[PDB]
Amino acid sequence: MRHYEIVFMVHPDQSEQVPGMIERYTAAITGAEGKIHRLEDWGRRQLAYPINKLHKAHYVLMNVEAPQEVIDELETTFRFNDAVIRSMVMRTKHAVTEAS
Amino acid sequence: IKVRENEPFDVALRRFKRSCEKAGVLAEVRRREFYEKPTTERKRAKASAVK
Amino acid sequence: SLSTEATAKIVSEFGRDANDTGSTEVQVALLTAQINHLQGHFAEHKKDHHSRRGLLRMVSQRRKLLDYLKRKDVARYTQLIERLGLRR
Amino acid sequence: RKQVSDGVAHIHASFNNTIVTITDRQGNALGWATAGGSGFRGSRKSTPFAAQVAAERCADAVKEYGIKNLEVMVKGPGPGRESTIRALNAAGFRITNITDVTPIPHNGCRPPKKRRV
Amino acid sequence: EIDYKDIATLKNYITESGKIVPSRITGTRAKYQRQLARAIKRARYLSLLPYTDRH
RNA sequence: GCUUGAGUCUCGUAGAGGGGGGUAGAAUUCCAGGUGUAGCGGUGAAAUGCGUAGAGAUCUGGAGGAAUACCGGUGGCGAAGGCGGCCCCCUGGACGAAGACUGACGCUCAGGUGCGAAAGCGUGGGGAGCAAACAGGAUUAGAUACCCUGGUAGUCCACGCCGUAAACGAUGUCGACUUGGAGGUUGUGCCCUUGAGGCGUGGCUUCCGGAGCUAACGCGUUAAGUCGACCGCCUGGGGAGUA
Repeated sequence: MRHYEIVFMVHPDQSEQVPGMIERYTAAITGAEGKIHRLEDWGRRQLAYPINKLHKAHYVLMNVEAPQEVIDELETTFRFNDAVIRSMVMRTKHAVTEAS
Repeated sequence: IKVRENEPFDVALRRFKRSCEKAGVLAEVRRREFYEKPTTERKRAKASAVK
Repeated sequence: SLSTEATAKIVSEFGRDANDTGSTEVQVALLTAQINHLQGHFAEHKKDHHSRRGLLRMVSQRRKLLDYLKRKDVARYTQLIERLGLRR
Repeated sequence: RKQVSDGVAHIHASFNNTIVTITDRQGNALGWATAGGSGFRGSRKSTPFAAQVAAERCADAVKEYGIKNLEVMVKGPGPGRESTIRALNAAGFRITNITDVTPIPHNGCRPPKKRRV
Repeated sequence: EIDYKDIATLKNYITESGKIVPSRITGTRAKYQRQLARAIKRARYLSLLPYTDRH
């Protein structure tokens, strides 16, 4: 059970489905007795460059400690889900809890 | 890159072009992939930068 | 390399006590543990020729220590290679 | 005709020729002029003079549109380009932006060998 | 430097056309120039910063 | 027996070390479409080439492949070959701090085995750019070249082969001792930090130089100095690294 920092953009037009998804994702973490340390919803933020053109998107910062298998199925969940564009999951850098 | 029109100007005189792209970066990418001449061109460039 | 809990378990099994972590049986058993784990790693990959060089250092070093312990105490040798299942 | 009143001057200076294309903000060309199409074929079509007369000649041939404002977009290196934008504010245009839009790869394609001259 | 989400800090250490500035200019000891650049690149993936100014 | 050699354990650090998988942004080419019109491209100059069947320029959408600007640095890592976007997974080594443990377990190494750029070969993919061969245009006395326009193998992937390079610090490996200076990079301790602190202690590395050595050039605590251990190799040029 190691640490991870997940961010992911969401299509703006499915922003209302954002907290639901968050819950499901967090639920999946608690399926493996891993804990979630911070969680931020950064709002519809303007993109520095267009992607499918699609400017301003909805960001979610996560920072979860978990075993690697639920992180892996969380990655495949981010693959198939058409809502989410650009996930990024990262390193341990042991558990953080702050803002930016 | 971009410079907006000023309210009272005749010549914009943008220096944006000079600080980056024109002189070196495009004249460098006109000619061959080596790996070899750059290692020695940089070797003698850093060996020339001496007092 | 190996887990801290794994290394602690092997030191506890093969040493006179814990903190006896440099004895010849202990070093041999730690090298053995890592050799087997990396058998699992190099069955896959197979072209990780750099990591394999580290592995052959482990094999050679285990061999040196078995030769030492063979020409110091042969009873410890036979008990050791009996317990680790090496020598074939 | 069609009375666009703002455009973009895409100047494409290369080492051998400068080619000036005045368009609108949508990107549809309204009229172009090259340095090689203004007399002086050859060693003389890559000079600042040839580029400025190319730009003078491209300022003509867009009189049918009433362009007063334009952005300038500059590609490539070349003996042109600098003189080129000068000719544009010698032709009554209000020059608004001057961007340099030279394509730079982020180490993409391999460039050609050449030139053991 | 260690962090990439602070794009105020990262935006100081970048030029007007999206390019990373050399440590020959900004001081920045080499360890933090390496963390810096790697954080700039993680931020450009997330579209927090731009890769260039002609997107 | 013993610990000053060698090794194990604890905690961290830096890193383009390796292998597998994914993704991102610029750019080149191609395809489809809009605008638009007489050239574009190229060169020392030209021509071949592309272009009123609408090129080049320009904007939109798509496909695909390869490489990964800036950071980038006589910077880093690796035994060497070599390794440069970002992220994950598996994995090798190095270095540092204090302490504990084993107790000479070490050094070198003929045969042997492994790894080994590039080009090349085999099977199966892929193929955007570049480009041996090749073709055309020039240049020229000639031009089987340099230059130009195209362009196939190849370069890219998987697995196997080859087994070499100016594979080079043209400097075998390991250990010990012998004046200095300026840097770089990565650890760390101490002390008003009361800066852009001070003072030390390691690892790797760059430049200059002292004694000494050297035919000289130069090397110079990372030795080509002063020694020890083991290995490899040399014995005039050619013929010939050939039969």
